[PDB]
Amino acid sequence: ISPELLQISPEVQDALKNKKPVVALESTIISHGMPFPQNAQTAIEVEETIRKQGAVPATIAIIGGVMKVGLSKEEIELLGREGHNVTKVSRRDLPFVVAAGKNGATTVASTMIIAALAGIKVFATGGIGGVHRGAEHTFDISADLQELANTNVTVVCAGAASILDLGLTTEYLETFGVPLIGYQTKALPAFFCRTSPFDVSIRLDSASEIARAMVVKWQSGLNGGLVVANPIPEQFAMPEHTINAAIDQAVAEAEAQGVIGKESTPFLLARVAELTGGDSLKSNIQLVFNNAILASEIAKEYQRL
Amino acid sequence: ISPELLQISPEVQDALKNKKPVVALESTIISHGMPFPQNAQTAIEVEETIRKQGAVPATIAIIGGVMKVGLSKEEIELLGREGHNVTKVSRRDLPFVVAAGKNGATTVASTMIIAALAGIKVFATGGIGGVHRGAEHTFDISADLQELANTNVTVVCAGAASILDLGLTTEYLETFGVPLIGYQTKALPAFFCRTSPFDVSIRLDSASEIARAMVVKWQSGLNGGLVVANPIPEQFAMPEHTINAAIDQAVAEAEAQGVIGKESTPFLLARVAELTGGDSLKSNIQLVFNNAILASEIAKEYQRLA
Amino acid sequence: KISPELLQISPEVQDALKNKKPVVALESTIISHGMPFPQNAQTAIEVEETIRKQGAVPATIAIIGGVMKVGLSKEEIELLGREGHNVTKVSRRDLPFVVAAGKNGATTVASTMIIAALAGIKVFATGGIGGVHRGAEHTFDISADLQELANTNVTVVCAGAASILDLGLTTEYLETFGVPLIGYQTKALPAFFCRTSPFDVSIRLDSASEIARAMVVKWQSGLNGGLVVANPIPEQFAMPEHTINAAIDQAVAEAEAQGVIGKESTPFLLARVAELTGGDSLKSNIQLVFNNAILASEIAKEYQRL
Ligand SMILES: O=c1[nH]cc([C@@H]2O[C@H](COP(=O)(O)O)[C@@H](O)[C@H]2O)c(=O)[nH]1
Ligand SMILES: O=c1[nH]cc([C@@H]2O[C@H](COP(=O)(O)O)[C@@H](O)[C@H]2O)c(=O)[nH]1
Ligand SMILES: O=c1[nH]cc([C@@H]2O[C@H](COP(=O)(O)O)[C@@H](O)[C@H]2O)c(=O)[nH]1
Ligand SMILES: [Mn+2]
Ligand SMILES: [Mn+2]
Ligand SMILES: [Mn+2]
Repeated sequence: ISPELLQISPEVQDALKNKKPVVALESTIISHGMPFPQNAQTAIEVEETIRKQGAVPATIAIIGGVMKVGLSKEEIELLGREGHNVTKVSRRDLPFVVAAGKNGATTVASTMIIAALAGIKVFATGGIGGVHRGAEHTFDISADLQELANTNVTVVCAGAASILDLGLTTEYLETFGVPLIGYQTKALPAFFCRTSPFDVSIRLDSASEIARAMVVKWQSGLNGGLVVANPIPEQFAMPEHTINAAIDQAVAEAEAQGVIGKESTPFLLARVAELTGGDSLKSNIQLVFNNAILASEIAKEYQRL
Repeated sequence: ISPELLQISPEVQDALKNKKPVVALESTIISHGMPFPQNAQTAIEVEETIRKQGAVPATIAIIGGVMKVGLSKEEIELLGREGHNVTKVSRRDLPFVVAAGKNGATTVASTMIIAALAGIKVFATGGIGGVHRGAEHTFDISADLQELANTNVTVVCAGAASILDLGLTTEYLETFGVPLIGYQTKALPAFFCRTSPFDVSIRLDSASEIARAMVVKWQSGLNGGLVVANPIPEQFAMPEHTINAAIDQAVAEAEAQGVIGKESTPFLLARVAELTGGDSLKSNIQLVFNNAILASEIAKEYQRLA
Repeated sequence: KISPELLQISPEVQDALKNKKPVVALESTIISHGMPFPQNAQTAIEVEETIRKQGAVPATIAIIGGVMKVGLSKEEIELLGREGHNVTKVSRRDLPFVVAAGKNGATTVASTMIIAALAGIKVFATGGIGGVHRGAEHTFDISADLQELANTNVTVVCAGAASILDLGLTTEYLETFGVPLIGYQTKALPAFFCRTSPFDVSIRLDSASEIARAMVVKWQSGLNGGLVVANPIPEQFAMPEHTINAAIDQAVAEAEAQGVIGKESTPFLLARVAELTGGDSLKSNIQLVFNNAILASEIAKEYQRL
């Protein structure tokens, strides 16, 4: 509530009061999900994509201890340039970055929280956190899934990469009552891959259906979010053997180097990019754009209802 | 909630207005838990069982996109005849069946949600969903358990069959703060069987004690449901070895055949029925009636206090 | 507005809350099931006095004759101590039944957090929290304490937990559920008898003041749930690493061999470790409790200030 705690930029506030569609964006993908310059370049361009769809982007982050909804170009570039030097902020991290007046890059979890505080129901990203490979033994399970269990926001992603255990993730989502919606797909998108061995909970072929389902869900009091898994355009999909070989190697190296906890995902994405000579990153960028277009349509349709 | 979203039948409305005890019933048991004709026959008979006990049944389902509390005989017959062609609806499914104007059969989870929307505190079923065998590696855990964790409804069941991992299920219920009440039993009733190797969290010998505990729990702000595990009547209990052999075989076949997700429980129950020559189904019917009788008493004692 | 039949706050605690004086909650399972008599009672009363010396008001919580009591008389503390295992161990799933049945009960970290929250007390000192058990990846044995920390707004000051638990899995679980794990002046998670474990808290904070500010921001931002503050035992009282880990490993092996499960696990393990260390582990436990009460008092002061 307090302006000391939370600030929405004039553009976003205008859109909100005047009821234009707003699409939220996270910052961990910037600071920890991609290298500089590509991170900031992509963040700025995803905002522009949203605007060209006739919606209003709101990139969320913690700036100087303030939860910020909508960011300046300079702030986005700050997060990008600072990179790993900025705190990665999940639900358990959030109060401390705010209290200490520091900068932080918000994960899907923290971005969902802040968007919900701002009354934004639609959030685009590249991929969600989830159940990690070996989590049956390690218990390494993203707080993103608990946020999806509880917070009312639709998250548009490409599913997630096979760095995660996608099967266990689909089971987990069912247990916690979270819809996993395939956009024009029955198969659950694998991020770099358009398909995977696993299926979504329901296939929906239009943004309008998704928006209507959101309305029914929250009107009926079923709190929690919705995952929309949107397959990467075929043109930008990684070759399967290449990408799965790269992922399997990165996971092995992560194990050997003792990479654990919040350091896992940043480490893995960076290493896969390295092993594919940048191709995986270019794919990530395209899937982010695609997700922002779909998210724009969902937000439009939702505002209309 | 909009009339379009949620409709409570006049009988149930009057019952709630007039402070008469009401017992919710689910619909997944009808469409996916039992074959036709037995499915609709049982659903109608369980309603009558509740009325004979002096309570008012409310069967819950989604009909033409509307969440319905209390159903016509024709709607129940529909759910029974259509069977698997009706969508099985858990928490993650509910919004879409409603939005798309379709019919759906609600699981313990969805039925709890809807019952709670209507102010109904007592729900009779056959067996609850739970932790599946192998869940330590598959993560297959019923959304029913999360609903029990969070939604204010007492669910009367026979425990659950050993198609599930009952040990893991008892641990899960404890972690999530959910009472597992044995009605006149310390051993946890294993559906077809009156006992199992596992324990309920507390034994209570009267519906009155159960109702008192419900009132205290919710007046203390401890949100979430309660499981009442009620052993199948002695006449209908199945001999351990035959039934467990059938269950173990059905589980092994489901694993070999790659049966997963929401298809698992229906597959397992149908197969155990096939392997037992229909006996397991006859027992399932009887434990459902028994649960409706007890649930009727719990509802009566609960309404007495509230 | 909870009924006085269910919940009673002692006049001293009521006055403290009304006068904005810092209050520090204390649990009772540690008394009945966590320590032997007389040591359990003596420690409970002494820790109250510690808190008084630090300028705060202690509130020990328990269920007495069916009433959730916030603040306890010396006699009630002595009763719980003397009765020991005859007093019911009360977690979230137990709570409604001991209250409804008018019985005595000793409240775990989970129940104590619940009642503290009902009273509006934000700071709770204890010895160690429940958590993920060794083998929980197979057994699913995970303390309801962790779900209470996920959801209920109370800071719990502890020594971490002993290696009877799986501390690694516990740190993962806390992350998934959004619960801050604060090391007090330490990055490494304290292991109860041990100052340091081969694990890292989520954040190190060096002062009560920082902790209180974080509490304020967390709850004003609407992130409901608790915070764990893991405070290393003073060096003077720490147990020798090899001796204590040998004792713990033996106790765990014996518990598994004897089929000790569920709510009986932790009390059995702590008792056995105390036996195997000839009482030294208990003396350590007592000292870490006192240390935690001191830090908790400072956090309570700073919180009330803010
Ligand atoms: O392909 C990606 N997946 C996930 C992330 C980020 O990592 C977070 C998950 O991290 P963890 O589960 O450690 O909290 C996501 O919410 C998102 O911010 C990312 O940058 N790129
Ligand atoms: O003996 C039975 N157990 C469970 C069911 C149904 O199956 C649901 C659990 O399915 P799932 O875990 O797949 O959501 C229960 O809530 C109930 O509706 C049933 O029909 N028969
Ligand atoms: O060193 C200890 N750890 C934990 C306990 C008690 O055990 C409870 C956890 O037991 P369970 O997980 O079985 O609910 C804690 O909340 C606390 O009351 C204790 O006495 N001593
Ligand atoms: Mn993780
Ligand atoms: Mn399942
Ligand atoms: Mn346990």
